[PDB]
Amino acid sequence: SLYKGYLIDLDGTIYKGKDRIPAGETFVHELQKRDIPYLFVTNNTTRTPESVKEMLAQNFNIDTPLSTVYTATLATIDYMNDLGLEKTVYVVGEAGLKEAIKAAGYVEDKEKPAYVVVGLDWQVDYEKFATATLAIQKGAHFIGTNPDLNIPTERGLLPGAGSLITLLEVATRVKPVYIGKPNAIIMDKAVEHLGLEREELIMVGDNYLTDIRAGIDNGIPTLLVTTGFTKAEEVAGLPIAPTHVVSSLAEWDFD
Ligand SMILES: [Mg+2]
Repeated sequence: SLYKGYLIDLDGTIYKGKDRIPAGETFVHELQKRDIPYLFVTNNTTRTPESVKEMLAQNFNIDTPLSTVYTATLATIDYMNDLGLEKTVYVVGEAGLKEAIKAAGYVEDKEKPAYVVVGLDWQVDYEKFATATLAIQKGAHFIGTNPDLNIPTERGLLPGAGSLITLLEVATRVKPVYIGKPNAIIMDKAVEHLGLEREELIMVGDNYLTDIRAGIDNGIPTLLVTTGFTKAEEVAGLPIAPTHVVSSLAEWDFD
């Protein structure tokens, strides 16, 4: 076990949509049995950290602490607090995202906010986009929670946060600061959470462009499970290959 810590993706890796992935569950159990420090890191902001925990326990037999569920939302609020601009903001996204933003020191300002935070909003519409545009044009710090252009639902690959964010980008001509995988911002705060050296850490995911590249671009060993986005047929043909590749997490052990 050259790896002391584990950064784990959720959708497509530990489970698939509303479906189970028994192996992924067993994998988490081993990590728990074996006393190994792990951290779940997801880009999805439409579900709060505590809501994840709930889902995991009631749907995928995983009983995990709250501190082990790192969402792109946490990394975004951390970032905002780090930058320290005045605490005014305009948000496009789901209630959870907004609830936390204001739960921190940020009050909503529709005209001249210091920050404009954009995440996936299942009910985004024109008015919200126009409000966001004007705010960003007037100089607000444009933040995109996660780059994902698509989000898999039990309905297909619908528009993800990235697409909504891109619309505001080409409408304000202002490039946003992406928080989620595979950006350094969330990964730094994640490596910091486990407080372990990237050398002895490994990121596990099903998506090359987000999970895998999250390690490559940030110097962190990677494990790719072709149970989700990146299909096995394409494992050979990727830019920088993943440290380890596997068709199922049941092919991983001690050393
Ligand atoms: Mg995924």
